[PDB]
Amino acid sequence: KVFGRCELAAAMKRHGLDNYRGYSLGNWVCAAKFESNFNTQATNRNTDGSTDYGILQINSRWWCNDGRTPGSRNLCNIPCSALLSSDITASVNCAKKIVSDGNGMNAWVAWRNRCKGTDVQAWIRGCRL
Ligand SMILES: [Cl-]
Ligand SMILES: [Cl-]
Ligand SMILES: [Cl-]
Ligand SMILES: [Cl-]
Ligand SMILES: [Cl-]
Ligand SMILES: [Cl-]
Ligand SMILES: [Cl-]
Ligand SMILES: [Cl-]
Ligand SMILES: [Cl-]
Ligand SMILES: [Cl-]
Ligand SMILES: [Cl-]
Ligand SMILES: [Cl-]
Ligand SMILES: [Cl-]
Ligand SMILES: [Cl-]
Ligand SMILES: [Cl-]
Ligand SMILES: [Cl-]
Ligand SMILES: [Cl-]
Ligand SMILES: [Cl-]
Ligand SMILES: [Cl-]
Ligand SMILES: [Cl-]
Ligand SMILES: [Cl-]
Ligand code: NA
Ligand code: NA
Ligand code: NA
Ligand code: NA
Ligand code: NA
Ligand SMILES: [Ru+3]
Ligand SMILES: [Ru+3]
Ligand SMILES: [Ru+3]
Repeated sequence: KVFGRCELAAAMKRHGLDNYRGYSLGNWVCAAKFESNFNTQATNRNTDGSTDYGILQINSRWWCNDGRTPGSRNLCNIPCSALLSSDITASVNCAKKIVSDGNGMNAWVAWRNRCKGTDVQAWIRGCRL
């Protein structure tokens, strides 16, 4: 599923991401925009052999099991394919663990390079939240 911008904002808010670990909703929408273009099915291989999965591009190196990332962790205790669902629940719950690990949203490279320090509220413009 490719979410709309306000559609994704509403789902992220329902799941408690607005201000989670101090990150306003626009930060999360911006991260999803540049990580996956809001496409729940997005997958991208990393040079180390891990893969990033779903709307928030969660990395099998640490967070989910894909069976093909030797030596990796599965700290969200989930198959990576569950992060590709049209239901964002699993991705949000895992993202909450990631953002709580000490480095905040810097875990998301596209957030650091394209969202951090910008007018992220623009990503929720017009949305009835
Ligand atoms: Cl579409
Ligand atoms: Cl659409
Ligand atoms: Cl479309
Ligand atoms: Cl959109
Ligand atoms: Cl719409
Ligand atoms: Cl629209
Ligand atoms: Cl659009
Ligand atoms: Cl459309
Ligand atoms: Cl939209
Ligand atoms: Cl958009
Ligand atoms: Cl757009
Ligand atoms: Cl929308
Ligand atoms: Cl929802
Ligand atoms: Cl909640
Ligand atoms: Cl909340
Ligand atoms: Cl915001
Ligand atoms: Cl892409
Ligand atoms: Cl990740
Ligand atoms: Cl497996
Ligand atoms: Cl593995
Ligand atoms: Cl932080
Ligand atoms: Na919220
Ligand atoms: Na906040
Ligand atoms: Na990522
Ligand atoms: Na893994
Ligand atoms: Na619009
Ligand atoms: Ru469409
Ligand atoms: Ru829309
Ligand atoms: Ru759009």
